[PDB]
Amino acid sequence: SPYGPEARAELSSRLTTLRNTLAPATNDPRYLQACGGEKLNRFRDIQCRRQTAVRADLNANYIQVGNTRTIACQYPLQSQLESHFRMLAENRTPVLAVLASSSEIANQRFGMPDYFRQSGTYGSITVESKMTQQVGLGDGIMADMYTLTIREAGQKTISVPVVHVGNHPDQTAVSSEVTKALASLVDQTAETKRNMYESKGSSAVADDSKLRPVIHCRAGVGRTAQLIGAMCMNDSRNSQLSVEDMVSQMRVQRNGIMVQKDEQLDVLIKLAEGQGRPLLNS
Ligand code: VO4
Repeated sequence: SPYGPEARAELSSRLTTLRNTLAPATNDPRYLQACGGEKLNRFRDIQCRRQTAVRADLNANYIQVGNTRTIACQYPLQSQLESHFRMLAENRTPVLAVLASSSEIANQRFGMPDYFRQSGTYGSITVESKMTQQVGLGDGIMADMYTLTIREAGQKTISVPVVHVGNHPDQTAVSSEVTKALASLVDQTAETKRNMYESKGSSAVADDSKLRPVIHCRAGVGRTAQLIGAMCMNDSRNSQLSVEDMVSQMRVQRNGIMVQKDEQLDVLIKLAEGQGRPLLNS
């Protein structure tokens, strides 16, 4: 019963209502608006909740799902790279997980700069990329890892671990098993880096807005939300958090498209069922 078609239909019904309620109006006070004529939103109808926005010129949100704290964002536009790097550095980012594939990044029509696999200078910020490990996730899917060193006069230099799912499929979802492996890798990578900051006495450890994993695909609502949901199920502090709760939390804190596709919700439901976690709130 709890994972049957009726329960699943009720879950989808609740979530569809929420998506509709959260749809952005023109100049919606709930959503971040572009300053002037520079593009803010990569996709016109995928907007950034104002109250949880990380920076005034990025489409990026703080999200807390149960006890699990992250940042979800869109793939930065070329014009946003300096601001995006400053976000990454100021956050003392313990892991950046990029779920857009190499093939997507190479597709010039998508306007996704290869900002983490190449070195470059963006305004005042210079960035160096180095390749590190490669970790298989299952089904031939590979996580390629990097360290991104971000340098800027007047700022402390920050190095950010990157997990890039370079061969993420482009028109289907990855399985629950691959998602679980990816969530574990991302969480573990973050824990190692967070620990380094704690050992050094960084003030960021005490700041709820910092030390957050940063996750994006192209829009930051599909693959990204599937991963964030899996991460929250990987956190033993989140007992009794339902699938309804987690998807509602993501939507209210970013936008109504979080968990964009039914295929992605299917994975979250399967992960929840494996844990005996509820789908719905009573
Ligand atoms: O500027 V710190 O995040 O090393 O206290």
